[PDB]
Amino acid sequence: ARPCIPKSFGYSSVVCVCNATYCDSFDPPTFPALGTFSRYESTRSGRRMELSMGPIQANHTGTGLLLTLQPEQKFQKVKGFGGAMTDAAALNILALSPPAQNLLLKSYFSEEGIGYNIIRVPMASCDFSIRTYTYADTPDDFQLHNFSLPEEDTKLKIPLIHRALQLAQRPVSLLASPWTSPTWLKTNGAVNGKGSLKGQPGDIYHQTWARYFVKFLDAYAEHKLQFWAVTAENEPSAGLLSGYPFQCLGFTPEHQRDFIARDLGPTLANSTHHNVRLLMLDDQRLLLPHWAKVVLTDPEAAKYVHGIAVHWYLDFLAPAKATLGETHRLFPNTMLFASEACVGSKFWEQSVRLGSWDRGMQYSHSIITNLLYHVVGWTDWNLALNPEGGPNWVRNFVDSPIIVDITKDTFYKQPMFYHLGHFSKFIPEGSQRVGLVASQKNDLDAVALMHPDGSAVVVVLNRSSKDVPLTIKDPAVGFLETISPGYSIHTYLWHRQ
Ligand SMILES: *[C@@H]1O[C@H](CO)[C@@H](O[C@@H]2O[C@H](CO)[C@@H](O)[C@H](O)[C@H]2NC(C)=O)[C@H](O)[C@H]1NC(C)=O
Ligand SMILES: *[C@@H]1O[C@H](CO)[C@@H](O)[C@H](O)[C@H]1NC(C)=O
Repeated sequence: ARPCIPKSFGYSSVVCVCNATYCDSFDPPTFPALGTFSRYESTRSGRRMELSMGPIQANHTGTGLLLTLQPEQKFQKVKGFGGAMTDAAALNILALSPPAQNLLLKSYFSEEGIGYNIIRVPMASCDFSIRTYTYADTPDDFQLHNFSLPEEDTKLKIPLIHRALQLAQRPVSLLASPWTSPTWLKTNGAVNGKGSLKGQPGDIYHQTWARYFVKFLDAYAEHKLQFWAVTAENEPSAGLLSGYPFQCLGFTPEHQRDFIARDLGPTLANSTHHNVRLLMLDDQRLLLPHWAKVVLTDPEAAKYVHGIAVHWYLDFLAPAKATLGETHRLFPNTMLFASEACVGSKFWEQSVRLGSWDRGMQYSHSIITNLLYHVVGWTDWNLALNPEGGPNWVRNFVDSPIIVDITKDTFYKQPMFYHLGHFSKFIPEGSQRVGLVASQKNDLDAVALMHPDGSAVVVVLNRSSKDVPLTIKDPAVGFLETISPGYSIHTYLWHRQ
């Protein structure tokens, strides 16, 4: 419908400039006849999800890399894709004029945008907050009669989530994660640093903390929002590190195991919110498989855990086979879900790099690795930041796919936004990953999935400078002869009948 208005900030590629009256957007999707494919292309050179169509033909003219679809080789079903409604994201969005707010939310949540179907909601304050509150800061309130939602929830987050859900045709799944308990439940009496819950699982501190989850779900339910899932804690490993600067709550895998078994599992099960799923870990993938082995080999905890939430810092190395691969092999019936990703966290990398193709490539590369190792969903961090990567009460350190400039009522869509969109827009909930066999060693990243209705989607990422000639074979339809340009990402779609 409307193309990218590009702007360079001196990095490897462009952002797409949006304001109160103009944002780039797509027409309603349109699937062509058997024997025709659709292709969406983004390039470092500046193409942004540009649509073309071409033939799937009977004869194979390619002599290079062949990728063969193997629809009978079936893997995980996809839960979906989205991002986090932090205090920071909400403050940034709501500082735009209402028409620019509309266009930002449509970018993420409408069929004319990239069709997000997942929102992660912090339970009270995190580093991406302007202050350090919880829902129950009055001490010695073990029954949580003084539990309440502040302005950050009732004026910023909840109205924005309502607007996100109105724009989305797809059902949206909400995921909740806490950073800290009230400080009077904690060994260190503080929101951050090395500190766990007081006492031991089963006791009055552990039971109050479990009840705080139910209180949160009740308050959100009064505002007509229902959660798909909650995590047991955001980054439980972090609250064991002395001088950890952000809101945290420390758990050893043994303490998470017993907290779920004795307190959180039973408390949610006995509540009106018993259908809400519980994810464990919500932490870096180098804690697997050890963390899953500790929690899931205990039947009294394992019966309450629907899945494992993993984080990754895309700046760092983590071998997927030894972590995600091994966890799947040991616990093949407990879904893996990427609950948080971000980039820029290294000292020498600027927090926000407007138009960084490399950061885009890190997003798409990480989504393909995840999908190739059984992960069912991928959730970005902050939906939007300011050009300094804020607000953050501790320190700005990561990027965001949308950067808001309130002084100009403008927002910038980064390459990360398009690299995410090449998946989120074209892989609806219930899509299943299927085989895609490479005929020979190659430098592309590729993944194939089948839509619920049986149609094919293949994403091809070229992180090299060299054009790669490519053929895709669908045994049912024929040969797609294509080129993966250097520093490109392609999404291919086609009917199989
Ligand atoms: C919002 O962005 C749009 C698109 O860049 C701007 O629209 C244009 O306005 C210029 C100068 O006024 C015209 O010559 C162009 O033809 C317009 N382009 C399009 C494609 O409509 C608009 O200026 C921006 N709004 C503000 C207040 O800067
Ligand atoms: C709740 O807040 C009120 C008003 O400040 C306070 O007086 C009361 O002590 C709190 N209630 C409980 C149960 O802690």
